[PDB]
Amino acid sequence: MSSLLNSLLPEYFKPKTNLNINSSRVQYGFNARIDMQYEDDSGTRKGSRP
Amino acid sequence: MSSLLNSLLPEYFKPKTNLNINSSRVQYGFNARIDMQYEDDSGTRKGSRP
Amino acid sequence: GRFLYTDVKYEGQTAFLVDMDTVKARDHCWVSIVDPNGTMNLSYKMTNFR
Repeated sequence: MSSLLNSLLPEYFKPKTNLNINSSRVQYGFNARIDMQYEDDSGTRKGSRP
Repeated sequence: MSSLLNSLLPEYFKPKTNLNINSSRVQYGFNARIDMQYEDDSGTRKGSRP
Repeated sequence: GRFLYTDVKYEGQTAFLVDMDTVKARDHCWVSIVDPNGTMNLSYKMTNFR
């Protein structure tokens, strides 16, 4: 059931036709950007994981 | 006069009960973030001290 | 990290001869320029105290 399992993939990702698998192990993920903001009794601190 | 000298501390800083002093010298300060913006006759330049 | 006028170490009136050729680069952000031209404008903001 193609239309069922095709819906599970995320909206941003649309994969191409071919895939040359040449191993018994494949990592899959995404490269996201995190913008953290910290606050406590001592004070405030702002950072960013690129 | 606790209430008088307690008011002098900055609004962001609230210190904890104990402090194990183990020397005859203590530095105290804060870690701030500076967002500078420069403009002259040659042109404009924007930076940031993290 | 600031400059007070008392670092001159001379009460009274004087005129200063600034050496513009021997301007060393100790700490450089992207804002940092060596050759100023005309009317210099610097606008900074301090946030995230801890």
